[PDB]
Amino acid sequence: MFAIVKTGGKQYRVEPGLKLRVEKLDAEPGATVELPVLLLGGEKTVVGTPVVEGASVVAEVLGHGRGKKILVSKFKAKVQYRRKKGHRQPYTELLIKEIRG
Amino acid sequence: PRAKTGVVRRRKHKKILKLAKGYWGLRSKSFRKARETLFAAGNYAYAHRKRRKRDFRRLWIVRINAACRQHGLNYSTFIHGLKKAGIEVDRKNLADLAVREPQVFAELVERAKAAQ
Amino acid sequence: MEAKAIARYVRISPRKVRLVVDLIRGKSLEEARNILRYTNKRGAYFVAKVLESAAANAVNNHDMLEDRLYVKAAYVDEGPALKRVLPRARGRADIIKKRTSHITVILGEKHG
Amino acid sequence: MKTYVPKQVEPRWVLIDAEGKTLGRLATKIATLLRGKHRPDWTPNVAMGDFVVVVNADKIRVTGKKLEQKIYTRYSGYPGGLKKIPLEKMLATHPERVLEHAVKGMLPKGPLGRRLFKRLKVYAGPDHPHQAQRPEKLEV
Amino acid sequence: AKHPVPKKKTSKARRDARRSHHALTPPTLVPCPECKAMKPPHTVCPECGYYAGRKVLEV
Amino acid sequence: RGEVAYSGRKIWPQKHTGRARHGDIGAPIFVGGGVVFGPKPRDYSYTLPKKVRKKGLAMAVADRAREGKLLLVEAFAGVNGKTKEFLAWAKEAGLDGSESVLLVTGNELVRRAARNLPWVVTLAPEGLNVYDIVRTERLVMDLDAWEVFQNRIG
RNA sequence: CGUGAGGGAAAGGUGAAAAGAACCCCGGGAGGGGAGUGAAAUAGAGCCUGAAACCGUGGGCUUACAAGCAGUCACGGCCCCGAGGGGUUGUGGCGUGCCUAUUGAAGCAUGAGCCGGCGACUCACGGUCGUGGGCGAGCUUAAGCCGUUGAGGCGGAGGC
RNA sequence: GUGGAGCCUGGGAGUGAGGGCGCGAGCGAUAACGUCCGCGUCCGAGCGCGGGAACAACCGAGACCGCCAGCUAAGGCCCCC
RNA sequence: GGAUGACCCCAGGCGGUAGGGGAGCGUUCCCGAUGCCGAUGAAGGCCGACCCGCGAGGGCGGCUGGAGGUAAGGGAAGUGC
Ligand SMILES: [Mg+2]
Ligand SMILES: [Mg+2]
Ligand SMILES: [Mg+2]
Ligand SMILES: [Mg+2]
Ligand SMILES: [Mg+2]
Ligand SMILES: [Mg+2]
Ligand SMILES: [Mg+2]
Ligand SMILES: [Mg+2]
Ligand SMILES: [Mg+2]
Ligand SMILES: [Mg+2]
Ligand SMILES: [Mg+2]
Ligand SMILES: [Mg+2]
Ligand SMILES: [Mg+2]
Ligand SMILES: [Mg+2]
Ligand SMILES: [Mg+2]
Ligand SMILES: [Mg+2]
Ligand SMILES: [Mg+2]
Ligand SMILES: [Mg+2]
Ligand SMILES: [Mg+2]
Ligand SMILES: [Mg+2]
Ligand SMILES: [Mg+2]
Ligand SMILES: [Mg+2]
Ligand SMILES: [Mg+2]
Ligand SMILES: [Mg+2]
Ligand SMILES: [Mg+2]
Ligand SMILES: [Mg+2]
Ligand SMILES: [Mg+2]
Ligand SMILES: [Mg+2]
Ligand SMILES: [Mg+2]
Ligand SMILES: [Mg+2]
Ligand SMILES: [Mg+2]
Ligand SMILES: [Mg+2]
Ligand SMILES: [Mg+2]
Ligand SMILES: [Mg+2]
Ligand SMILES: [Mg+2]
Ligand SMILES: [Mg+2]
Ligand SMILES: [Mg+2]
Ligand SMILES: [Mg+2]
Ligand SMILES: [Mg+2]
Ligand SMILES: [Mg+2]
Ligand SMILES: [Mg+2]
Ligand SMILES: [Mg+2]
Ligand SMILES: [Mg+2]
Ligand SMILES: [Mg+2]
Ligand SMILES: [Mg+2]
Ligand SMILES: [Mg+2]
Ligand SMILES: [Mg+2]
Ligand SMILES: [Mg+2]
Ligand SMILES: [Mg+2]
Ligand SMILES: [Mg+2]
Ligand SMILES: [Mg+2]
Ligand SMILES: [Mg+2]
Ligand SMILES: [Mg+2]
Ligand SMILES: [Mg+2]
Ligand SMILES: [Mg+2]
Ligand SMILES: [Mg+2]
Ligand SMILES: [Mg+2]
Ligand SMILES: [Mg+2]
Ligand SMILES: [Mg+2]
Ligand SMILES: [Mg+2]
Ligand SMILES: [Mg+2]
Ligand SMILES: [Mg+2]
Ligand SMILES: [Mg+2]
Ligand SMILES: [Mg+2]
Ligand SMILES: [Mg+2]
Ligand SMILES: [Mg+2]
Ligand SMILES: [Mg+2]
Ligand SMILES: [Mg+2]
Ligand SMILES: [Mg+2]
Ligand SMILES: [Mg+2]
Ligand SMILES: [Mg+2]
Ligand SMILES: [Mg+2]
Ligand SMILES: [Mg+2]
Ligand SMILES: [Mg+2]
Ligand SMILES: [Mg+2]
Ligand SMILES: [Mg+2]
Ligand SMILES: [Mg+2]
Ligand SMILES: [Mg+2]
Ligand SMILES: [Mg+2]
Ligand SMILES: [Mg+2]
Ligand SMILES: [Mg+2]
Ligand SMILES: [Mg+2]
Ligand SMILES: [Mg+2]
Ligand SMILES: [Mg+2]
Ligand SMILES: [Mg+2]
Ligand SMILES: [Mg+2]
Ligand SMILES: [Zn+2]
Repeated sequence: MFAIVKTGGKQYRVEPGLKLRVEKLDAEPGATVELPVLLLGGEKTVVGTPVVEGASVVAEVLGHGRGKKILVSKFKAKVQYRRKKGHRQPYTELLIKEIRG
Repeated sequence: PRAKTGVVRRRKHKKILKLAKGYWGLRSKSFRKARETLFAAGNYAYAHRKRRKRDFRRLWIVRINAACRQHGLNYSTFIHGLKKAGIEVDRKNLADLAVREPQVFAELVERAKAAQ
Repeated sequence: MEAKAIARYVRISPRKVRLVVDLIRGKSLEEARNILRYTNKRGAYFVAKVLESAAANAVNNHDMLEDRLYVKAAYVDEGPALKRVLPRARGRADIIKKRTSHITVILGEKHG
Repeated sequence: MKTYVPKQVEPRWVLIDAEGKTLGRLATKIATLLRGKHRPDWTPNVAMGDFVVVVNADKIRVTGKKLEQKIYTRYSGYPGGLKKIPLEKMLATHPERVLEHAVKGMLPKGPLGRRLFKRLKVYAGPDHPHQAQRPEKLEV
Repeated sequence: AKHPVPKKKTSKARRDARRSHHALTPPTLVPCPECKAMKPPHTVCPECGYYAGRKVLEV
Repeated sequence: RGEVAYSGRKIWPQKHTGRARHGDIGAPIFVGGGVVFGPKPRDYSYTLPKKVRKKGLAMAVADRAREGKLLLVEAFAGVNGKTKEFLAWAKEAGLDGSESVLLVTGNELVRRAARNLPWVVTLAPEGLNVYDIVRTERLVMDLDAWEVFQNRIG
């Protein structure tokens, strides 16, 4: 089995055992959550419209993080406009436990 | 009291030249040409961050459009099938499903032709 | 074991000397001695002496066999410049740089 | 997750009959085959497409008055070196270049763009020497 | 004349590219059939003094 | 640039020298030339309102008075100008030497003794100032000094 | 430097102590290699620290069908440190230096070889706003005199 | 109509070389990347982004940052793309 | 919301030249300091993919270096190329 789930405005394919970083979910570390499923596939194959009724992917949140700092700088020539900005986009690391569905 | 430059300027130049390591000629070794280079780099990265979301979506489409025609419809006709079918699987996973799990992508084709 | 000799402040332009030092790098000692003897270059004299002083060190100081010697390394670093005045036309005075060099030869035992 | 990048493909060999098909309307497809845009795993930065073996490019056909009117141009670098060749004469002299010139200009410019042009191997007459690869005869 | 002048400072890369033809070719030497020493070919041996097989000059 | 030693000659002409334009070498743009807005001798003093320095003097004592670190002594018994005398006296007065003390008394001998103690500042009551008050964790005063303290803040 | 008046530089640092390297080896010497001193000798007198441009040696990656403000985004290969990183860059995408002056510059308009250090909105007195406090129909002292020797107090002339 | 609206008193400015485009006229030749006004606009300062092959001012649209998510605008959908 | 910056929530604004404003980093120096860090290594130099900060910066570790450095909190300028 695999599942296409949607969290943090994006869609990711998940499987039991997989680790991934999605947008920062409001949850306590070590807790578990149900991710809404848009498609199941593998043995069976079920198509969401857009989602599926009794479908949920269980994930345990291992912890939240701050990505590698990305420098975003803007420079406008001949106009003495310079800006330096440091960005660490937060994330949440999840372990996909089981695919109910 | 007198405050000469002392340690300040070189430390700020050592900050910039470190961020310019890998550049060609004086672009990596000269502070001034490292600045003019790191300006351009700082803008290109901000643009190509924006352009990256554009780049992959186009790559996803071309692959989606490729696996569609193996079934007899084009990209445009397929996407509208998914809209009328109500399937919000995005183009990242769509193209992913096209190469790896074509039997699922084949099913998604049926739902698109049947929504017609 | 390695041996080393340096000829510091050799009054000659390093760029001219490296041309000769390139000939002997990685070469066996006797070969280099033969090479340096007939290279038609002012620098061949100096390189030959630093080489002979390094080979002497190996034998005398560092328990290395003369027959087992080769030029493991050799490089010409530039020393201070002797800035001299060259009178040009129209009253202008240029400044000629008469250049020194630090010639290094490093020897090792090539076993065969 | 990240986009699947394919392990190096084993390219396919393709045989097209060019006889009586329109010049630009066959050229544009052969470019798509060369570019590999028919492959679900299409990667824009590697050589991926097929090897398009074309025959009977002498019998390619074109519309209008383009036999007398369309003029392929060559510049030498010397004064007055602007050579003009009507599609007419080029067919009589080097007929394989008509398809090549058309197909080339529809491929990207740059390193990968030229590597793919080396994969198009045009011939006149019904025969081709690449039977060693056994190209799948395509109806396009 | 109007005193031609270099437009831009030549790069380290470019000047070293020019000097890619500047390596000295080692002196070509052959052994002297009398004293075996390395001497230039077609020259009176400077170590023993032989050539053609016979003594020619003092050493 | 006018107080520097160099002369006022224009080193080379204005134009046609192929070199940037300059005047005397006393200009601050030259190494060894003058400095532009570097310091001159200044008088930093200014007349704070007496009623502020008066209120400050009283308030500073008040802060020590609140936290109990104010002690008015009747006199200093066995101290006659020797330091070790004052040491034993501080030991009777609950002044071990772990709190910085402002000693304020009109007696020269008592002042003479504590002078060289690292944890004691000495003062004649006319010299009572809030800085030395705030510096000191404790404050000791002859009742001579307390008397004239009231006089100044009257 | 200038006939002269006159102009007018640069240039400091071994170490606690010379203990400043006897003597041996290559060399004409210079220089070095050992031995020796020293906590330290990349503290050896061309001496504390020893940055940068600059030059060189060695190694990893890469480069001879390739079109470039030199980067950037993506992917792949290789090398290193050990679902992660760092170095390199083959391909694809995108991409008109910095400053200055301009209606407008990548601009074939100004300035800059490069690097290091020096280099430009200050102070005084008055003014006028705002602001932090003291006092309030009042507020405040100036020079000075006294005191301390980084102590403060006096001084009402005068000024608002 | 609660808007980086308006009004009153003050402190601090900078600007007082504009430019293109649409309309309205004038000068010009119902010439000029012409010149001079009126209304508006954009550049100026948005030479940040999409289109227009490329191109300050034409069309689209006012970039706080991140995402390998989605919808559209002008413009596009044979290949380059 | 809690009650006067504790943090939390909801919503909206955040292109920008001349220019006005606000909040901060860093440099020399004074107080704090008859203290404190310091030969088990000061400042400075060389690294770093590590930690913190929007940033300017701060740390932290390794190497060099071989005698100085200086906190919370304030003060003053020959203060950032
Ligand atoms: Mg559920
Ligand atoms: Mg630009
Ligand atoms: Mg501008
Ligand atoms: Mg500028
Ligand atoms: Mg300065
Ligand atoms: Mg460097
Ligand atoms: Mg859709
Ligand atoms: Mg020169
Ligand atoms: Mg292109
Ligand atoms: Mg002539
Ligand atoms: Mg000439
Ligand atoms: Mg080189
Ligand atoms: Mg060259
Ligand atoms: Mg003068
Ligand atoms: Mg005069
Ligand atoms: Mg001039
Ligand atoms: Mg010049
Ligand atoms: Mg001057
Ligand atoms: Mg001078
Ligand atoms: Mg001076
Ligand atoms: Mg004392
Ligand atoms: Mg004290
Ligand atoms: Mg006293
Ligand atoms: Mg003279
Ligand atoms: Mg004279
Ligand atoms: Mg000393
Ligand atoms: Mg000697
Ligand atoms: Mg010893
Ligand atoms: Mg030594
Ligand atoms: Mg030392
Ligand atoms: Mg020294
Ligand atoms: Mg010392
Ligand atoms: Mg060095
Ligand atoms: Mg160095
Ligand atoms: Mg190398
Ligand atoms: Mg070719
Ligand atoms: Mg090649
Ligand atoms: Mg190239
Ligand atoms: Mg890609
Ligand atoms: Mg890697
Ligand atoms: Mg390009
Ligand atoms: Mg101008
Ligand atoms: Mg102009
Ligand atoms: Mg002009
Ligand atoms: Mg140019
Ligand atoms: Mg000009
Ligand atoms: Mg220019
Ligand atoms: Mg001008
Ligand atoms: Mg010059
Ligand atoms: Mg500089
Ligand atoms: Mg001012
Ligand atoms: Mg004022
Ligand atoms: Mg005031
Ligand atoms: Mg008041
Ligand atoms: Mg009064
Ligand atoms: Mg005293
Ligand atoms: Mg307004
Ligand atoms: Mg007003
Ligand atoms: Mg106003
Ligand atoms: Mg005017
Ligand atoms: Mg006007
Ligand atoms: Mg206007
Ligand atoms: Mg119209
Ligand atoms: Mg005009
Ligand atoms: Mg007009
Ligand atoms: Mg302007
Ligand atoms: Mg624009
Ligand atoms: Mg442009
Ligand atoms: Mg465009
Ligand atoms: Mg906005
Ligand atoms: Mg917004
Ligand atoms: Mg759409
Ligand atoms: Mg297409
Ligand atoms: Mg919030
Ligand atoms: Mg917001
Ligand atoms: Mg802005
Ligand atoms: Mg605004
Ligand atoms: Mg200690
Ligand atoms: Mg200091
Ligand atoms: Mg740091
Ligand atoms: Mg250190
Ligand atoms: Mg000392
Ligand atoms: Mg410090
Ligand atoms: Mg301090
Ligand atoms: Mg502080
Ligand atoms: Mg200054
Ligand atoms: Zn012989």
